[PDB]
Amino acid sequence: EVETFAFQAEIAQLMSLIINTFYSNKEIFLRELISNSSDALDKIRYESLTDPSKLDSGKELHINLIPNKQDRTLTIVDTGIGMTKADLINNLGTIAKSGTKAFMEALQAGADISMIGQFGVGFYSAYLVAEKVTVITKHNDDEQYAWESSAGGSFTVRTDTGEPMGRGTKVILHLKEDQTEYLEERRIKEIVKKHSQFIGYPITLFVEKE
Ligand SMILES: Cc1ccc(S(=O)(=O)c2cc(C)nc(N)n2)cc1
Repeated sequence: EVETFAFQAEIAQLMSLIINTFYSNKEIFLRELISNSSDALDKIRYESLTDPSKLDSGKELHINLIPNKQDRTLTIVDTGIGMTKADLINNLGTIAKSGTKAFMEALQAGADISMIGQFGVGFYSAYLVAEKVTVITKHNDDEQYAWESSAGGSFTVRTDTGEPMGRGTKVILHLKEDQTEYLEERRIKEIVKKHSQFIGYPITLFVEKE
């Protein structure tokens, strides 16, 4: 039961720019995803103040970074608010439209790709290092879904029958062949310390079994 959707033309152009532009400072993708995780965790924490049952799906508010050399994936997991099917398919891409236009304008005026987060479209920076991105998400008001895209103007959404998450979002980065440094413990620690040292949630960098 896999549905295929076209990105809005502005998002497809943003993704092509990220993939095509020569830009060496790719490490910023991690700061952007951790920032998105922190925002989602802030959202559930805020909502839980007026409705404590919103934490019945899990009280722990944290971020896990999980590298896997065998699958060549780097996963960023949070126990934030999560996304409904409507968030995944339409609402978040609608918001992203204006941010995309402002960003592309800022770039033509002298800005650089690392400033993507100032335009609210930081998730797409995942395409600096990933040939494919899989997003597993679970919001309190909906079922678990798997979103996926290798760019090229489309994405898919399916209900996810994999390991249940409770609540939150898991961004799985299927890394490009030449971007395996992002699976290295020393490299991830360096990036987190440089760009994400003040995030208000524990960040656990998992290590590899082999
Ligand atoms: C496919 C997709 C849509 C939106 C996002 S996001 O950056 O807006 C976001 C939203 C939430 C609730 N959590 C996280 N981590 N990230 C990420 C990936």
